[PDB]
Amino acid sequence: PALTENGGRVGFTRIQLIGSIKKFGFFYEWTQEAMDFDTDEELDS
Amino acid sequence: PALTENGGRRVGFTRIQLIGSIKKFGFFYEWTQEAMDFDTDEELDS
Repeated sequence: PALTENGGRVGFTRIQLIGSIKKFGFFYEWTQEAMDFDTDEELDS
Repeated sequence: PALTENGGRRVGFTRIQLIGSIKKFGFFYEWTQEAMDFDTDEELDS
């Protein structure tokens, strides 16, 4: 920018960042008989 | 019955109806005056 003896007649910008959230999971089943007649006690643990 | 270790699926119950009835019954008899006055017995009415 070279300004002369006289004056007389830049920019700025911003950017946008986008994120997302997702869902996850899992689950399992068991029966009483499986726990009841099983050799190991802390199988639940 | 046979409950497998899975389970999931039964019995029912019923009742029956009894009906009676009321039936009318009766009879009657008649007599004349002369029957009472001119009878050999005087206690026929009784």
